[PDB]
Amino acid sequence: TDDTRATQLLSGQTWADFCDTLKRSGEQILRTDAPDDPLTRAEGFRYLSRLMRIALEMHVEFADGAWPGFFSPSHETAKIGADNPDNLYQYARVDGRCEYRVTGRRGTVAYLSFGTQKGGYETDGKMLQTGFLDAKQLEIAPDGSVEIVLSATPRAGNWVRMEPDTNALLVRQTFLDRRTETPAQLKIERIDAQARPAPLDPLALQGGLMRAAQFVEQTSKLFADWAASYRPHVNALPPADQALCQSVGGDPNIYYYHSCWSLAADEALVIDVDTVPDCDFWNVQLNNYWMESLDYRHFDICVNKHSARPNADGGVTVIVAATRPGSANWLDTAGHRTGTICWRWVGAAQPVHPRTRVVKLAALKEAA
Amino acid sequence: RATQLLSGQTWADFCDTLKRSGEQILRTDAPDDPLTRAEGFRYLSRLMRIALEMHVEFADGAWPGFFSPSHETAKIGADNPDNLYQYARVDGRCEYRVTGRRGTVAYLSFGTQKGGYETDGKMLQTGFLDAKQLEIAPDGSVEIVLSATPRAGNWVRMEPDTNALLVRQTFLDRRTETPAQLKIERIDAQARPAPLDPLALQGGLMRAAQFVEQTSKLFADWAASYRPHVNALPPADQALCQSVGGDPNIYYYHSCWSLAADEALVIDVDTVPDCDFWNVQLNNYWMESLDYRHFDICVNKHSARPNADGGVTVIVAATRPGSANWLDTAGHRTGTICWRWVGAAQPVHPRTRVVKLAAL
Ligand code: NA
Ligand code: NA
Ligand code: NA
Repeated sequence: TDDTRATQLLSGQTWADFCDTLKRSGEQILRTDAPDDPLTRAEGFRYLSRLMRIALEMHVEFADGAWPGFFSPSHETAKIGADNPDNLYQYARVDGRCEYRVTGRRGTVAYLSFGTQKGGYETDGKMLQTGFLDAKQLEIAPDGSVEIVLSATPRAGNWVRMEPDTNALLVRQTFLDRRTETPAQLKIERIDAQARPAPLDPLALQGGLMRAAQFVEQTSKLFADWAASYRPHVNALPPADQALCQSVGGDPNIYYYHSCWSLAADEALVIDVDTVPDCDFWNVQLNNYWMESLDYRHFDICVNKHSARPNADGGVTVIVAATRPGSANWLDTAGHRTGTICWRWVGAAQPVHPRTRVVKLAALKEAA
Repeated sequence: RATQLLSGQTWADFCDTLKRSGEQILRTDAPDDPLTRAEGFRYLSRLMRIALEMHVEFADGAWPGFFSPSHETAKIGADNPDNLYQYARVDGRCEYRVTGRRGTVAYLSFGTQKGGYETDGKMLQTGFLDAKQLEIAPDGSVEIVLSATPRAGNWVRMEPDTNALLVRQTFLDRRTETPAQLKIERIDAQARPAPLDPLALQGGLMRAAQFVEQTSKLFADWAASYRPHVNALPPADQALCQSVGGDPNIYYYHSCWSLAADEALVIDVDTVPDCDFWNVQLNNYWMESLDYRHFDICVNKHSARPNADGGVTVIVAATRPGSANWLDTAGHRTGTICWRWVGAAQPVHPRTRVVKLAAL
């Protein structure tokens, strides 16, 4: 009951259960179907602590549907599910039975999308989408401001649909080049003026802590299941199950490729697309086994439409290796013997499927 | 080789140390009202978020970066709501440049510290520089050098044992003062960072866990020590406040408070001493400021309305008392309170009295 849940919180039982669920999440790192090289293993436990931090903002600090606020569910030091390094992610908990206004300045970032989601990794292992809005339907006011309404009730203007079970808004700002693009500056509020928040309720905290702990276990399990499923096509980059990518919170404009890779120090993975389709954005990123992008603050581990130089015939080649071969487009393996990799077409009517092959890195340096 | 980490033992010990920290909330010398109790467990989770940034994510002295060690949703040791705090891990054997825009915020201080709560329960200071001595370039930019080797210009001292830089930007008026925009880098830059070292993560996770346990224990020890003078506001032991990472320009008062719904705490200073800044804030028992995003729980030199004789009155109460300066108890029956004189040659000691809210 609710009485027991509140009693367990006040007594410290919930805190014990919270920490023990965190502890049990270590088994997702120790799984025998995951690589056990020291780097991957060490990064896996850091990954768990990173999921923790995200989980607590998600389910404890920014979980009041009467008082929504944005936080970042993936960024430079906390990462989930092939986090797009070219994205500013913003997430707010909402209540699908209420109505919300998202306001602020549009900025100059060219790609901007708004998804409402329900469930959650901690609940159903999913982030099923309930509504969506991007530039195709967005109306920008003359003054450069943004006015967006989230509601289960149809509204005029920039309306993003919710269902009663909707519980999150996930914003993607996708940068061609963060140095020259300005992010949209968005705030979220409840439409009807809210009285000051009530004091922290033991029952609500009991639920937030357990959801946070279960988020760590389920999210790590979810994407570890994905990474292990890629082993049969290691070092290739086949198209992903698109409906599955959407069901875990993907953006419906995006066509995904996910795989795992494995390279010795003297090997390189050569990725080729013969043509580049008409699209709004594309990129490819290198990840560790836990599907965290590698550390793009310090390594070149993502190449996109803005930074990838095409070949003479219009194709694009991208090389995964320990050092750059000549002036080719390059993904730095950054000390990793193995990891995962993600390619995105955004807004492509006809995706073009990359081919891959493994060669000796010396063969590319001599030839280039 | 990091045997404990690679096997999962460190992760288990990390979680089990976190679990035992719940005893700092359940201590019988701490209040057991449900609000204080529930906030205590959220507080532990907030401490863990700070601890992981401090000891896991931003703990490489070769690749320093600022993060916030107290903000709107994670708070330590009577966090000043009028502060923008920034913290970076550094290595006292190396040299660092802090650059960026000075902005117009009048109070800006830089402290270098050693040890840490997770280690000795302390944050002893090793160097200090504030805005009064700083030299700003023509383009409004500022350059500050941290080093154990004496330097000309804007030099902040370090010792070999120095491991942290703590920046305070203290705002009189956030509407008219602009924050400094600062970044930190190591001067003798080397090759791109190495991949994660399992040994360093092994140490970082255990320090993060011990940070949660020692930090909550430390300030719960402080809060319980105030019980003999509940609802008074005596001067604190200043050297003790400095030893846990205080700013040496600051004279602190710490206490606990306890009020029924129909009671108010009336605080008075007969005069306001000449100073650069002063404020008073209302906290919960865990010495987190109350939620100033939605409640008026801090009054400072710029926003306090004075009395006619130049003195100031501040009232802690559940409902607004007339037009007096007000600290909102925000549903709390008990908590802690902190008063600051910053840069006052002669502190003036507030007096307190408990009255029925009807009298105001
Ligand atoms: Na992703
Ligand atoms: Na403080
Ligand atoms: Na602040």
